Amino acid sequence: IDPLEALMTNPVVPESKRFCWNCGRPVGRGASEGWCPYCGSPYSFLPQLNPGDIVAGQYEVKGCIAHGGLGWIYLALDRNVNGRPVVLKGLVHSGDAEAQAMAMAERQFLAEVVHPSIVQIFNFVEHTDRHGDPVGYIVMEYVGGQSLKRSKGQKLPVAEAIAYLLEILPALSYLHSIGLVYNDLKPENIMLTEEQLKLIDLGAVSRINSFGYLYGTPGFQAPEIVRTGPTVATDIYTVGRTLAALTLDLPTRNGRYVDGLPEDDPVLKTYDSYGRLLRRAIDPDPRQRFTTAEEMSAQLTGVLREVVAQDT
Ligand SMILES: NC(=O)c1c(N)c(C(=O)c2ccc(F)cc2)n2ccccc12
Ligand SMILES: [Fe+3]
Ligand code: NA
Ligand code: NA
Repeated sequence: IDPLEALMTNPVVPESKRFCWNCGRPVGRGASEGWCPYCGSPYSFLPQLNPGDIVAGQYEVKGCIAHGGLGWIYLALDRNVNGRPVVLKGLVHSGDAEAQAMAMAERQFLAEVVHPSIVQIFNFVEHTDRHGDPVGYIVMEYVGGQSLKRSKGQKLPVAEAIAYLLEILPALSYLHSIGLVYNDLKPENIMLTEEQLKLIDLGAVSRINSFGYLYGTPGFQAPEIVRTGPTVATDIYTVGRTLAALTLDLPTRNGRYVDGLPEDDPVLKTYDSYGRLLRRAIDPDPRQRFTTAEEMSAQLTGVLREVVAQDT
Protein backbone atom coordinates (compact mmCIF):
# COMPACT_ATOMS: atom_id res chain seq x y z
CA ILE A 1 0.00 0.00 0.00
CA ASP A 2 1.96 3.02 1.29
CA PRO A 3 5.67 2.92 0.30
CA LEU A 4 6.88 4.48 3.54
CA GLU A 5 5.36 1.75 5.75
CA ALA A 6 7.93 -0.62 4.20
CA LEU A 7 10.97 1.37 5.39
CA MET A 8 9.58 1.28 8.92
CA THR A 9 9.27 -1.36 11.64
CA ASN A 10 6.82 -2.29 14.39
CA PRO A 11 7.46 0.09 17.34
CA VAL A 12 7.92 -2.51 20.08
CA VAL A 13 11.20 -3.93 21.30
CA PRO A 14 10.56 -7.71 21.57
CA GLU A 15 11.36 -8.98 25.03
CA SER A 16 14.33 -10.97 23.71
CA LYS A 17 16.21 -7.82 22.75
CA ARG A 18 15.40 -5.81 25.91
CA PHE A 19 18.43 -5.03 28.09
CA CYS A 20 19.48 -2.27 30.51
CA TRP A 21 21.74 0.39 28.96
CA ASN A 22 23.80 0.59 32.15
CA CYS A 23 24.29 -3.08 33.00
CA GLY A 24 23.23 -5.27 30.04
CA ARG A 25 20.79 -7.30 32.17
CA PRO A 26 17.47 -8.35 30.51
CA VAL A 27 15.10 -5.75 31.99
CA GLY A 28 11.51 -5.38 30.76
CA ARG A 29 11.16 -9.18 31.14
CA GLY A 30 7.18 -7.03 31.39
CA ALA A 31 7.23 -3.28 32.05
CA SER A 32 8.12 -1.32 28.90
CA GLU A 33 9.51 1.57 30.92
CA GLY A 34 10.59 2.05 34.51
CA TRP A 35 13.76 1.59 36.50
CA CYS A 36 16.16 -1.35 36.21
CA PRO A 37 15.72 -3.67 39.25
CA TYR A 38 19.45 -4.35 39.28
CA CYS A 39 21.18 -0.97 38.78
CA GLY A 40 18.51 1.70 39.36
CA SER A 41 19.01 3.20 35.90
CA PRO A 42 15.84 4.52 34.17
CA TYR A 43 14.81 2.81 30.94
CA SER A 44 12.09 3.11 28.33
CA PHE A 45 11.63 0.90 25.24
CA LEU A 46 8.59 2.91 24.14
CA PRO A 47 8.90 5.35 21.20
CA GLN A 48 9.23 8.93 22.46
CA LEU A 49 7.82 10.37 19.22
CA ASN A 50 4.65 9.06 17.56
CA PRO A 51 3.34 9.23 13.94
CA GLY A 52 1.81 12.66 13.34
CA ASP A 53 3.91 14.47 15.97
CA ILE A 54 5.67 17.51 14.56
CA VAL A 55 9.07 18.37 16.05
CA ALA A 56 10.23 22.04 16.07
CA GLY A 57 7.36 22.74 13.63
CA GLN A 58 9.54 21.29 10.85
CA TYR A 59 9.76 17.54 11.27
CA GLU A 60 6.66 15.40 10.86
CA VAL A 61 7.28 11.99 12.47
CA LYS A 62 6.11 8.91 10.53
CA GLY A 63 7.27 6.17 12.94
CA CYS A 64 10.36 4.06 13.63
CA ILE A 65 13.02 2.33 11.52
CA ALA A 66 15.30 0.72 14.15
CA HIS A 67 16.20 0.51 17.86
CA GLY A 68 19.78 0.72 19.18
CA GLY A 69 22.18 2.01 21.86
CA LEU A 70 20.24 5.21 22.70
CA GLY A 71 16.75 3.98 21.80
CA TRP A 72 14.55 4.33 18.74
CA ILE A 73 15.56 5.81 15.38
CA TYR A 74 12.63 7.86 14.00
CA LEU A 75 11.81 8.65 10.36
CA ALA A 76 10.29 12.09 9.67
CA LEU A 77 9.48 14.25 6.65
CA ASP A 78 11.27 17.63 6.55
CA ARG A 79 8.48 20.10 5.72
CA ASN A 80 11.05 22.70 4.69
CA VAL A 81 13.06 20.57 2.25
CA ASN A 82 10.25 19.19 0.07
CA GLY A 83 9.07 16.55 2.59
CA ARG A 84 12.23 14.48 2.05
CA PRO A 85 12.69 11.79 4.74
CA VAL A 86 15.24 12.38 7.51
CA VAL A 87 16.17 10.46 10.66
CA LEU A 88 15.71 11.58 14.28
CA LYS A 89 17.87 9.98 17.01
CA GLY A 90 17.97 10.94 20.70
CA LEU A 91 21.06 12.27 22.46
CA VAL A 92 21.10 10.93 26.04
CA HIS A 93 19.13 8.22 27.87
CA SER A 94 18.06 10.90 30.36
CA GLY A 95 18.73 14.40 31.64
CA ASP A 96 16.94 17.46 32.95
CA ALA A 97 16.05 20.40 30.67
CA GLU A 98 19.61 21.69 31.19
CA ALA A 99 21.36 18.37 30.44
CA GLN A 100 19.58 17.92 27.08
CA ALA A 101 20.45 21.52 26.16
CA MET A 102 24.06 20.80 27.17
CA ALA A 103 24.12 17.48 25.28
CA MET A 104 23.30 19.31 22.01
CA ALA A 105 26.11 21.86 22.50
CA GLU A 106 28.60 19.04 23.14
CA ARG A 107 27.60 17.61 19.73
CA GLN A 108 26.89 20.83 17.78
CA PHE A 109 30.29 20.71 16.01
CA LEU A 110 29.23 17.64 13.97
CA ALA A 111 27.36 20.09 11.73
CA GLU A 112 30.61 20.88 9.89
CA VAL A 113 31.39 17.25 9.01
CA VAL A 114 30.84 17.10 5.24
CA HIS A 115 31.90 14.10 3.14
CA PRO A 116 30.02 11.98 0.54
CA SER A 117 30.53 8.78 2.57
CA ILE A 118 29.34 10.02 5.95
CA VAL A 119 25.73 10.65 7.00
CA GLN A 120 24.94 14.32 6.85
CA ILE A 121 23.79 15.88 10.10
CA PHE A 122 21.21 18.54 9.18
CA ASN A 123 19.98 19.95 12.47
CA PHE A 124 19.67 19.70 16.28
CA VAL A 125 16.21 20.27 17.71
CA GLU A 126 14.22 20.29 20.95
CA HIS A 127 10.90 18.55 21.39
CA THR A 128 8.67 19.14 24.40
CA ASP A 129 7.27 15.65 25.07
CA ARG A 130 3.85 14.98 26.62
CA HIS A 131 5.34 15.78 30.05
CA GLY A 132 6.58 19.32 29.29
CA ASP A 133 10.11 17.85 29.52
CA PRO A 134 12.34 18.91 26.58
CA VAL A 135 14.22 16.20 24.69
CA GLY A 136 17.13 16.76 22.31
CA TYR A 137 17.14 15.06 18.90
CA ILE A 138 19.79 15.04 16.21
CA VAL A 139 18.41 15.34 12.67
CA MET A 140 20.34 13.42 10.05
CA GLU A 141 20.26 12.09 6.50
CA TYR A 142 18.07 9.05 5.93
CA VAL A 143 20.37 6.55 4.24
CA GLY A 144 18.29 3.66 2.98
CA GLY A 145 20.01 0.27 2.90
CA GLN A 146 21.57 -2.47 5.03
CA SER A 147 24.61 -2.57 7.29
CA LEU A 148 27.69 -4.61 6.38
CA LYS A 149 26.95 -6.58 9.57
CA ARG A 150 27.69 -10.20 8.58
CA SER A 151 27.27 -13.12 11.00
CA LYS A 152 29.17 -16.40 10.95
CA GLY A 153 27.66 -17.97 7.83
CA GLN A 154 27.58 -14.86 5.64
CA LYS A 155 31.19 -13.56 5.81
CA LEU A 156 32.17 -11.39 2.81
CA PRO A 157 34.79 -12.62 0.31
CA VAL A 158 37.97 -10.64 0.92
CA ALA A 159 37.90 -8.83 -2.44
CA GLU A 160 34.46 -7.36 -1.61
CA ALA A 161 35.25 -6.36 1.99
CA ILE A 162 38.51 -4.67 0.90
CA ALA A 163 36.51 -2.86 -1.79
CA TYR A 164 34.11 -1.55 0.86
CA LEU A 165 36.77 -0.35 3.30
CA LEU A 166 38.70 1.29 0.46
CA GLU A 167 35.55 3.39 0.04
CA ILE A 168 35.53 4.11 3.80
CA LEU A 169 39.20 5.01 4.46
CA PRO A 170 38.89 8.33 2.49
CA ALA A 171 36.12 9.31 4.93
CA LEU A 172 38.43 8.60 7.85
CA SER A 173 41.24 10.60 6.18
CA TYR A 174 38.80 13.48 5.82
CA LEU A 175 37.84 13.31 9.49
CA HIS A 176 41.51 13.06 10.50
CA SER A 177 42.15 16.06 8.23
CA ILE A 178 39.77 18.27 10.23
CA GLY A 179 41.02 17.06 13.62
CA LEU A 180 38.40 14.33 14.19
CA VAL A 181 38.28 10.54 14.62
CA TYR A 182 35.36 8.16 13.98
CA ASN A 183 35.81 6.01 17.02
CA ASP A 184 33.15 3.43 16.26
CA LEU A 185 34.00 1.73 13.00
CA LYS A 186 32.40 -1.71 12.72
CA PRO A 187 30.31 -3.61 10.13
CA GLU A 188 27.09 -2.55 11.87
CA ASN A 189 28.00 1.12 11.29
CA ILE A 190 28.65 0.92 7.53
CA MET A 191 25.58 1.04 5.32
CA LEU A 192 25.48 -0.38 1.80
CA THR A 193 22.88 1.45 -0.27
CA GLU A 194 21.95 0.88 -3.91
CA GLU A 195 24.49 3.58 -4.79
CA GLN A 196 27.26 3.81 -2.18
CA LEU A 197 28.55 3.12 1.34
CA LYS A 198 27.89 5.51 4.22
CA LEU A 199 28.98 5.71 7.83
CA ILE A 200 25.87 6.29 9.95
CA ASP A 201 26.68 6.58 13.65
CA LEU A 202 28.41 9.80 14.71
CA GLY A 203 27.86 9.30 18.47
CA ALA A 204 31.52 8.33 18.97
CA VAL A 205 33.09 10.98 16.71
CA SER A 206 35.55 13.06 18.71
CA ARG A 207 38.61 15.30 18.42
CA ILE A 208 42.04 13.74 18.56
CA ASN A 209 43.00 13.65 22.28
CA SER A 210 39.36 14.38 23.19
CA PHE A 211 38.49 14.04 26.88
CA GLY A 212 38.14 10.49 28.18
CA TYR A 213 37.98 7.12 26.43
CA LEU A 214 34.28 6.24 26.23
CA TYR A 215 34.51 6.06 22.45
CA GLY A 216 33.33 2.99 20.61
CA THR A 217 32.42 -0.68 20.75
CA PRO A 218 34.55 -3.25 22.67
CA GLY A 219 36.01 -5.95 20.44
CA PHE A 220 36.83 -3.11 18.01
CA GLN A 221 38.37 -0.54 20.38
CA ALA A 222 42.16 -0.38 20.41
CA PRO A 223 43.64 -1.62 23.75
CA GLU A 224 45.56 1.60 24.42
CA ILE A 225 42.65 4.02 24.09
CA VAL A 226 42.36 4.39 27.86
CA ARG A 227 45.87 5.83 28.08
CA THR A 228 46.12 7.50 24.69
CA GLY A 229 42.60 8.67 24.17
CA PRO A 230 41.22 8.51 20.57
CA THR A 231 43.92 8.81 17.88
CA VAL A 232 44.45 8.10 14.19
CA ALA A 233 46.16 4.95 15.47
CA THR A 234 43.02 3.80 17.33
CA ASP A 235 41.00 4.43 14.15
CA ILE A 236 43.44 2.37 12.07
CA TYR A 237 42.92 -0.41 14.64
CA THR A 238 39.11 -0.37 14.14
CA VAL A 239 39.70 -0.76 10.39
CA GLY A 240 41.79 -3.91 10.88
CA ARG A 241 39.09 -5.18 13.24
CA THR A 242 36.31 -4.24 10.83
CA LEU A 243 38.04 -6.07 7.98
CA ALA A 244 38.59 -9.02 10.33
CA ALA A 245 34.91 -9.08 11.35
CA LEU A 246 33.73 -9.02 7.74
CA THR A 247 35.94 -11.74 6.37
CA LEU A 248 37.12 -14.03 9.18
CA ASP A 249 35.63 -16.49 11.64
CA LEU A 250 36.10 -14.59 14.89
CA PRO A 251 35.43 -16.26 18.28
CA THR A 252 33.43 -14.39 20.91
CA ARG A 253 33.39 -14.04 24.69
CA ASN A 254 30.26 -12.59 26.31
CA GLY A 255 29.03 -11.29 22.93
CA ARG A 256 32.28 -9.36 22.37
CA TYR A 257 34.83 -10.45 19.76
CA VAL A 258 38.14 -11.69 21.22
CA ASP A 259 41.31 -9.61 20.80
CA GLY A 260 43.81 -10.87 18.20
CA LEU A 261 43.11 -13.19 15.26
CA PRO A 262 42.23 -16.90 14.88
CA GLU A 263 45.84 -17.26 13.81
CA ASP A 264 45.20 -20.42 11.78
CA ASP A 265 42.23 -19.10 9.77
CA PRO A 266 41.64 -20.61 6.28
CA VAL A 267 41.11 -17.17 4.76
CA LEU A 268 44.34 -16.02 6.40
CA LYS A 269 46.52 -18.92 5.17
CA THR A 270 45.10 -18.08 1.73
CA TYR A 271 45.68 -14.29 1.43
CA ASP A 272 49.25 -13.94 2.74
CA SER A 273 49.46 -10.15 2.35
CA TYR A 274 45.92 -9.44 3.60
CA GLY A 275 46.81 -11.31 6.81
CA ARG A 276 49.99 -9.23 7.13
CA LEU A 277 47.96 -6.05 6.62
CA LEU A 278 45.37 -7.13 9.20
CA ARG A 279 48.17 -7.86 11.68
CA ARG A 280 49.85 -4.55 11.04
CA ALA A 281 46.54 -2.73 11.50
CA ILE A 282 45.63 -4.22 14.88
CA ASP A 283 49.19 -4.25 16.26
CA PRO A 284 49.14 -3.82 20.08
CA ASP A 285 51.76 -1.08 19.66
CA PRO A 286 50.03 1.96 18.03
CA ARG A 287 53.34 2.89 16.42
CA GLN A 288 53.57 -0.35 14.41
CA ARG A 289 50.23 0.30 12.69
CA PHE A 290 49.79 2.37 9.53
CA THR A 291 50.56 5.97 10.43
CA THR A 292 47.73 7.34 8.28
CA ALA A 293 44.42 6.21 6.75
CA GLU A 294 45.80 7.40 3.40
CA GLU A 295 48.89 5.24 3.99
CA MET A 296 46.71 2.23 4.94
CA SER A 297 44.49 2.90 1.90
CA ALA A 298 47.50 2.92 -0.43
CA GLN A 299 48.82 -0.39 0.95
CA LEU A 300 45.33 -1.92 1.03
CA THR A 301 44.94 -1.01 -2.65
CA GLY A 302 47.97 -3.19 -3.31
CA VAL A 303 46.41 -6.05 -1.36
CA LEU A 304 43.18 -5.85 -3.35
CA ARG A 305 45.24 -6.18 -6.56
CA GLU A 306 46.98 -9.22 -5.02
CA VAL A 307 43.65 -10.73 -3.84
CA VAL A 308 41.93 -10.39 -7.24
CA ALA A 309 45.03 -11.91 -8.93
CA GLN A 310 45.01 -14.96 -6.65
CA ASP A 311 41.23 -15.41 -7.03
CA THR A 312 42.12 -16.51 -10.63
N1 LIG B 1 20.75 7.81 9.33
C1 LIG B 1 20.21 6.65 8.95
O1 LIG B 1 19.63 6.49 7.86
C2 LIG B 1 20.30 5.54 9.90
C3 LIG B 1 19.86 4.23 9.64
N2 LIG B 1 19.28 3.79 8.43
C4 LIG B 1 20.12 3.45 10.80
C5 LIG B 1 19.84 2.03 11.04
O2 LIG B 1 20.20 1.47 12.07
C6 LIG B 1 19.02 1.27 10.05
C7 LIG B 1 19.49 0.17 9.35
C8 LIG B 1 18.69 -0.51 8.45
C9 LIG B 1 17.40 -0.07 8.26
F1 LIG B 1 16.58 -0.71 7.38
C10 LIG B 1 16.89 1.02 8.92
C11 LIG B 1 17.71 1.68 9.83
N3 LIG B 1 20.71 4.31 11.74
C12 LIG B 1 21.17 4.05 13.02
C13 LIG B 1 21.71 5.04 13.76
C14 LIG B 1 21.83 6.35 13.23
C15 LIG B 1 21.40 6.61 11.98
C16 LIG B 1 20.82 5.58 11.20
FE1 LIG C 1 20.44 -2.25 34.61
NA1 NA D 1 27.61 2.53 18.88
NA1 NA E 1 39.56 5.48 17.52
